[PDB]
Amino acid sequence: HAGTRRDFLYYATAGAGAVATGAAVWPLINQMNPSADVQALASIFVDVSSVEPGVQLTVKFLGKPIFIRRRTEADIELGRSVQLGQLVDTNARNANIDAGAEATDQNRTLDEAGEWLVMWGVCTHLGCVPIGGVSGDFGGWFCPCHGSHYDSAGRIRKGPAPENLPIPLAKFIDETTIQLG
Amino acid sequence: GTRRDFLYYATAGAGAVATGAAVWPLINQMNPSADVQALASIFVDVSSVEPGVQLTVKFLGKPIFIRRRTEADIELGRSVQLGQLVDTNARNANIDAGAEATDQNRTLDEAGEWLVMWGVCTHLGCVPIGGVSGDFGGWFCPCHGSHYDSAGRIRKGPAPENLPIPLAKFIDETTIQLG
Amino acid sequence: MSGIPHDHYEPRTGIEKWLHSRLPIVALAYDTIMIPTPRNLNWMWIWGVVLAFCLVLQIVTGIVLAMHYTPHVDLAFASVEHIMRNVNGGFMLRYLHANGASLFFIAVYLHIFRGLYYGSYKAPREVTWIVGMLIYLAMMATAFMGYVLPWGQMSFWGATVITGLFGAIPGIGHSIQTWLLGGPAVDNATLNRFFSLHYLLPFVIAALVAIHIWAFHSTGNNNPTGVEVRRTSKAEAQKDTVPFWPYFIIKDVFALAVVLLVFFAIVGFMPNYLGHPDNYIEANPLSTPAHIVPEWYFLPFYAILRAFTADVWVVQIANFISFGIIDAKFFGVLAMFGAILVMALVPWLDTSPVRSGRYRPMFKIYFWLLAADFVILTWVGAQQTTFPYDWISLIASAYWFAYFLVILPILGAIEKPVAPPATIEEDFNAHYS
Amino acid sequence: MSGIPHDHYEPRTGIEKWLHSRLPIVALAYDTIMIPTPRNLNWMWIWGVVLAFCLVLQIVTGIVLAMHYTPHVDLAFASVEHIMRNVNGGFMLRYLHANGASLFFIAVYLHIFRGLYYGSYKAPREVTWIVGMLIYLAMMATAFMGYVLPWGQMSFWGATVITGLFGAIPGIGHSIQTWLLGGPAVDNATLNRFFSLHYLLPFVIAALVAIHIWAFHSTGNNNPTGVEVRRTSKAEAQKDTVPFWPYFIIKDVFALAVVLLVFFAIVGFMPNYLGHPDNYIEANPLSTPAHIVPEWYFLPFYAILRAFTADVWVVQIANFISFGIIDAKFFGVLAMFGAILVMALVPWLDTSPVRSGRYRPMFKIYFWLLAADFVILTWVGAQQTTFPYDWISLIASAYWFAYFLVILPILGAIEKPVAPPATIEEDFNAHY
Amino acid sequence: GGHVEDVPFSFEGPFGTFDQHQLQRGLQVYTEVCAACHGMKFVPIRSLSEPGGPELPEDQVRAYATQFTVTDEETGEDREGKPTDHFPHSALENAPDLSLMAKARAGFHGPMGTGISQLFNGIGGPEYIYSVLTGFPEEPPKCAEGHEPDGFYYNRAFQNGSVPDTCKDANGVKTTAGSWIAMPPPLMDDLVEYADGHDASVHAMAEDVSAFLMWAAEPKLMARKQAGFTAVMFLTVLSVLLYLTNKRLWAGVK
Amino acid sequence: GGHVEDVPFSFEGPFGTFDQHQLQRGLQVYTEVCAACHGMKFVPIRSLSEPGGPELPEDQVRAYATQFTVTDEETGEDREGKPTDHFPHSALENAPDLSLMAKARAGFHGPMGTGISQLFNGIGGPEYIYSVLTGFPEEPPKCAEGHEPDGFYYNRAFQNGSVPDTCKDANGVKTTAGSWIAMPPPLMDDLVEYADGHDASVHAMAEDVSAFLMWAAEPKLMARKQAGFTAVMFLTVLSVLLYLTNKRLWAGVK
Amino acid sequence: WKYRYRLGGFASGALLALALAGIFSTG
Amino acid sequence: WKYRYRLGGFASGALLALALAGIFSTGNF
Ligand code: HEM
Ligand code: HEM
Ligand code: HEM
Ligand code: HEM
Ligand code: FES
Ligand code: FES
Repeated sequence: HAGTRRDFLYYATAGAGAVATGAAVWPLINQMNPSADVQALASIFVDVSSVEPGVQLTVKFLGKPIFIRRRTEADIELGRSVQLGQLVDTNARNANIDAGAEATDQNRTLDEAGEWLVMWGVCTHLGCVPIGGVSGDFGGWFCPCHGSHYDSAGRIRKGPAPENLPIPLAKFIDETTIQLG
Repeated sequence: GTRRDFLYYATAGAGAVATGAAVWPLINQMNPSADVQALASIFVDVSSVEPGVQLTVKFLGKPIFIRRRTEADIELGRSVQLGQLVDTNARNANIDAGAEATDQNRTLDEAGEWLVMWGVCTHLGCVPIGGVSGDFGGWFCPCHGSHYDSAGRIRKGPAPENLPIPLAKFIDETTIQLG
Repeated sequence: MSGIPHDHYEPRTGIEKWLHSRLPIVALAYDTIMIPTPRNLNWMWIWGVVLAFCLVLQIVTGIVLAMHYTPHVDLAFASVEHIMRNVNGGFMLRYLHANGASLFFIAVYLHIFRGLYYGSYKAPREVTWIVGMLIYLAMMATAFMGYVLPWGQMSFWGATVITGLFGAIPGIGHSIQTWLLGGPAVDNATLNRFFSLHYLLPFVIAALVAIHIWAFHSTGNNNPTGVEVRRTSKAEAQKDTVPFWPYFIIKDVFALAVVLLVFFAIVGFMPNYLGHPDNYIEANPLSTPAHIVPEWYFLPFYAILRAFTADVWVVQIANFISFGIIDAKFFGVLAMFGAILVMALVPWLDTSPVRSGRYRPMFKIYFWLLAADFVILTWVGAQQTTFPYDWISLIASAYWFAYFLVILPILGAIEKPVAPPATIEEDFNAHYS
Repeated sequence: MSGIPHDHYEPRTGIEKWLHSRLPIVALAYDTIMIPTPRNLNWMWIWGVVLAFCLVLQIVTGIVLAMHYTPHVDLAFASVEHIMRNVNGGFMLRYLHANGASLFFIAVYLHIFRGLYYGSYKAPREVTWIVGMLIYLAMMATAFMGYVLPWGQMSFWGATVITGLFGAIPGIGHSIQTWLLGGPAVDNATLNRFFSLHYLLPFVIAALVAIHIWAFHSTGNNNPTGVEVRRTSKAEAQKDTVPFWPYFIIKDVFALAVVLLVFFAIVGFMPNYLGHPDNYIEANPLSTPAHIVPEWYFLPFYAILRAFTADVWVVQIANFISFGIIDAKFFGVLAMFGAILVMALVPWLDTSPVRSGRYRPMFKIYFWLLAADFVILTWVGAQQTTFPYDWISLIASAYWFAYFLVILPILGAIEKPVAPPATIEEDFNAHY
Repeated sequence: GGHVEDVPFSFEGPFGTFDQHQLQRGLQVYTEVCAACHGMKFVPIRSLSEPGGPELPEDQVRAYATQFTVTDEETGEDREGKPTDHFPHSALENAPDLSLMAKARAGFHGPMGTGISQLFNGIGGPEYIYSVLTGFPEEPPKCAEGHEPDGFYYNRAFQNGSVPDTCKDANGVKTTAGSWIAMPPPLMDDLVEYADGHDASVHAMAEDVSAFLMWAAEPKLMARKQAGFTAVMFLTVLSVLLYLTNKRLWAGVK
Repeated sequence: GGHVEDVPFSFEGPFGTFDQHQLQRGLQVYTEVCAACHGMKFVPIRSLSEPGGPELPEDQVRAYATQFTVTDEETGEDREGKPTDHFPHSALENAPDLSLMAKARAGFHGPMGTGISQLFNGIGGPEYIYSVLTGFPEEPPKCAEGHEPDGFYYNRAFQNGSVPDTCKDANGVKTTAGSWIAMPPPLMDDLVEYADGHDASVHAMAEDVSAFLMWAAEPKLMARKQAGFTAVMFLTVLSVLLYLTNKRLWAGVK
Repeated sequence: WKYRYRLGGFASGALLALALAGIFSTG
Repeated sequence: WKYRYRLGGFASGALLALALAGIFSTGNF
């Protein structure tokens, strides 16, 4: 009851020093968070009428490639051939459709005819571009960095990637274009 | 015997050359790189101006002045005797190295209308402020207060030398080559 | 200092009197350089000096290269070509820095496996081992960030892969990846911060090296017998030891003059052999190369990363029991770091009282299996992730963990050691009779 | 440790004993913080802690700023505006680093003038003085090259003038100048190498600070009386001293806190007052501004440089007797460096046996003249070269040299000093 | 510039803040008048929406940006402005960039080189800008009544300009307070139609645009002052606690 | 890079050097042929006079330089090229820049990923360049004659190209040694006249450009060989003297 | 009981810094 | 006298390193 005022004071000055340190340290961490690059909103559209069947197209957005492909008949056929229970990831990653759909080549194509597939060209494992040209055992794309295989719908079939290649907010709008962003 | 320390100094010796040859490249990398060496020669030609005003042109990272002087500044009575300058050399690449700091030896033309110079203070390299600044006409260096007269000759302050005149010549009466 | 009986410094000349009475820096220098050292150290003890050279080679070439490099994505690769092409000796200075990193990492693996064999991690030396691990961690980070700076294809895609690893960490990981990148993707903010950190961390490495050197002066050096120097008297200590100057300085400087003779032969006549040719292609954020290989010293851990996939049974078990929080991605990230951590924990995992592996007849087998396994992990990291390389990668990754977590704890119970010689003097006189 | 009778560290916790038997890091830390310190120290002893603070601040903010700056002559200025404008807290971080350099030079000028007054450079302390001079020279180079990095008009024309100084050295000077520039003019080669060296030299300063701390630990601290701590016994040493932790740590941290209250007030409410508006103009190699004025901490040396024009009688003599090898340009460069050289030599120029200046009744006058003269040199540095400022700057420079080269050697031969106290204990008791 | 007019601006002093509507008025004045000659290469257009500035809605900033068109890095060709673009460079090469002009100019000096005037009055940047804008008199100084330059205009605040030799002195330096500037007198009463029905006199517009150019030079002045108060409060509390701890501690040494 | 023909270039091995004449021939072929599409944006034109390269005289390098049109990096005006300029960028948009191609490609591999083949044979970039240039056959592979991609040409060396579905094996595996490349067969017999009357076969021209492209990728290869030898000699002497010193010291304790 | 004042002191100092730097600066 | 064995050692070591690097600069093995 005597050295209680000393201890209270010595700990109060320690606590004020702690707060005065915390405020002094956080800006040195926070400066590494995004600065000008918070400008993630943008818009683009592309002339899809260039693309012949079996041809893969790329465009940039958000610092990353977006694929477009005019799918081949055989790419649609082997696409449909998969029963949902064979997939590593059963969920159709498509922000254009409502969340929680199933990956069955119908929730993963931009128009109902099944001709068009649009994706981030970005492997869901660790971000490398998966190489197309019907590469991989499953005839879709092959991730060169860790050996991750995608099929002709962009569904993950083998390797360390957790999920199907994500599909952004893309609608043709014109018979010769697709709009993105 | 002493042939011990002959060997011990020989091994010490192979060391200080190998290390001495290792240290020189870490210095020599700061000497001018081959691009900077290539910029040491340039060719250019530049055009006419009205009297009583000056131009400026970049070369070798630094300004070239071109002033067409006023009647008061082409003449100045030629009043400055060679014995009252700080620097008595012409500092002129177009004439001999024994030239004096005379008005006509400074100018490019015969009348003394045209004065071409490096815009670089001979003290420590600041640009002399022109117009008719300073207390001797001519220019004033803002960095340490050296004064140049209407002929670009050093009159007061820390600078040792008259403003150097580059290699330059008229091509037409309207234009002047620098390289 | 070390507990070994020794002569202290005495200042001889008047200037030594004048200085020593003011600042005992010559005393500290003498007391460091004159440390009594076991007579029987073999050629595996050179590597500490070679590492102390590599650190200076990298610092002085780096400081020089930083006078000419530009840390901006529009200018970086062009500035490296400017170094190679216009700067006096700039081609040599670049190849020296780039190959010198490989020299730094081969010297650390020889230094580490020396320690793992002769038991230099055992008590009282656990602190020296821990500081060594912190040094090695700082080297790994330093070299990765350095390899991003030239901004070729391999720089960009390596940075892309490796920043993704932090995105694997459940919950917090996307925030950490974004804070590393400074944005949603590898970009100019990443290059500029990696340049500043590549400048900083060599000084951290140096400051840890000073502590590590202290860590080994406070205990004294180990030796191939594992038998300590006799502290009993100066006479017995001198029978076990010689001063580090000149005997071992000249021995280690000789070995350094040979290892640099081969290093300068590589840098002169084949400097691109360790490199990956795709890093002479400018970074193309829209086109990943046909094979991303991290440079050779990272391959064993990159092998351990690739070894674990959702097809693997222990991954399926971890996935189940974690309710899918441990997916194969995060499992592989945990495995890759865990392989380094478990090497840090070796002072507590080896239960055996005998220090030198020389006298541990069963341990010798598992050690040489580990030594070969590190080579296999390095080589298998370069191959494609198809049969049989998936099996070879998995089995090698398994043995790495089995050595530290199982074999070492069991051997200290089961093994029947040979008896060491009575003292270092006996061993030395047995070889050099 | 220091030769004051003291208790050594003693490990007692299980972990303490496990560690101390392996690496005596806690013992070294304990000896460092527990050093017995003279109990009579006044407020002038705080500046060492403020200097350590400034070094830590300038390093941490520099490392952070170097993540966003670009050392290239087409992006440097733009990247500084990016820091000011887009980075989280970047405006404050940059104003902290820029004003922190002023805080750092203030704290070293007060730390130096303390050492000059109380004789802290005298035997046995000449080594800590010399290491202090190396620290100061490294600060001067570090801050100059830092101020080149924004690539504004002041950055460019400062880099021009200062590299021009090396060209003044007879014969070899042109080689050193072109080696510093990397070329015939200030350009991208200069900026990029000055960036690398500005990154490097703070760590050099740090290693010198570690040696400086070791040196004064090896002697023990000076005190306002200049009489040493009684080495005879623990009992006497404890009367002259008190342990550094907590008593002086808390005193110094208190003083630091109240000093930084003003520092953060400046950085918040008037961060541009100490700077130059002209460095917010992009560098232009074709025209020098009309306000060429160094940062303020270089102004005394810039004043000494400007004082020696070719009409100055000593310059004329030197030019004659050197047969033209010395001229007003090179004389000015030699004088501007002599001003620091002669201060480094003060341990040997001061012939007096008495340590502390407070017992030196004539020395007090010339010391306060020197402190005023250093203020005058700072102020004349900002003025134009016309009359009367040419006279004032010349007289001031002459007094700076006369103090070290004439007055200090004479006073120790002629001064009639007062008698200092018998002990630090006596002085402390007399003041309570 | 000497003898600048000490204009009271709401951002002055430690509690000072920008008037958002004065900033929007200054933006209008810049856009309609000054932007014809001058540019602002360091200002991102998106910053017009951000806190402490004009704080325009982002769709208005997007409409505003669309008035510009720029040689886009990937088209290589003229492309309408987007909020991520900066303001364009000065269209007249003679006209200085205004992104930092309110920091790159001092209005207050001395006395006698001591810097005390700046210590109380501040640097004086936007005051200098206002003084130059208001600085064109109706009549030249009459020293060169028949003799002044043709391509230049007398301004009483501007100091760096040309001077007629009849106004010049050798004995002194210069008769006149000002000098001749290349910028034509940019403002006229009601030149800009303020949709608020605010005062559109030369005086009012000159203040409004000087405040806008102050925000252009220091868009985070508000946050800087807030951080100043926060840090001062932390160090005040901690200074008092440290003082009392020191006193209690040294009272033992007594 | 596909498995190459092992061309015995004169620069190979520690004593190998560039033949100045072969470099001049390769430069001629690049000038007449490749510069239509491929740039050398990292190569400064002045390097053509540099020691250990083609070592053209300076006025001839200047004459060469003026054939290019350069958009001046400061003036914006187009002008004749100067020795201080670089070679142009690739005129054809998808043609790779050749400044580094002799380092950016490997011709030798393994076995079994061990890298020992590169240890004996080197990286093999020049041999790859030669193999591509020599790799166009007179007619396609016999498989899939009905399915060749339009605008592409079969090349025996190229491995990154497209392949017809009919030429893939069922695993998605390439049956052909080569693949289809967008580069049309560039060399043709006697396409370039060597004024000395040297062999103008496609093999000669392909070798000459491969040597020139090696010099373009490493202009200082010669200086690197010499620095190698001089360092090796210093460290040999120092090694021997240290060895003898060590032996003398350690003899004294056993 | 122990820590009655140690913990209480620490939070009393920490909170006061957080309070008086926030509210009076903001309002 | 004694010092020329030391200094002659130093010089011999010096010239031998330089001379051998000179020889290889003739490039003829
Ligand atoms: C632990 C010591 C260091 C290691 C292991 C290391 C490693 C590396 C590596 C592997 C590279 C890539 C080289 C390449 O493939 O092109 C690199 C590049 C670079 N390093 Fe370091 N480094 C070290 C110290 C330093 C220091 C102190 C600096 C000083 C700034 C530095 C400056 C640079 C620069 C500027 C580059 C980019 C230019 C280049 O590629 O040469 N390094 N570093
Ligand atoms: C910058 C890199 C390093 C340097 C410069 C360095 C330096 C040294 C030196 C000079 C020695 C004494 C000579 C010798 O035994 O070879 C030594 C010993 C040692 N090092 Fe390191 N080291 C480094 C990294 C490491 C690493 C990565 C480890 C392991 C994780 C490590 C662990 C040890 C151990 C256990 C010893 C033996 C200590 C003893 O015998 O008491 N060091 N080190
Ligand atoms: C002894 C400690 C230091 C001193 C005295 C110092 C001094 C300075 C000064 C006076 C400036 C000019 C600021 C201005 O007026 O705009 C500056 C800028 C700069 N400093 Fe330092 N500095 C120190 C440490 C560091 C370190 C260690 C780094 C690197 C990690 C660094 C990075 C920078 C950078 C990048 C700039 C330019 C960007 C800017 O203006 O903020 N500083 N420094
Ligand atoms: C990085 C800048 C510096 C730091 C961090 C630093 C640090 C210190 C510290 C902590 C002390 C002990 C406490 C005190 O006396 O205030 C001290 C004392 C001292 N310093 Fe410094 N110092 C620096 C620069 C200098 C300079 C520039 C000089 C003079 C050239 C100098 C000369 C001295 C002297 C003579 C003492 C007294 C030693 C004694 O009392 O025995 N230091 N310094
Ligand atoms: S990065 Fe895509 S497979 Fe790993
Ligand atoms: S630089 Fe011209 S007077 Fe000093």
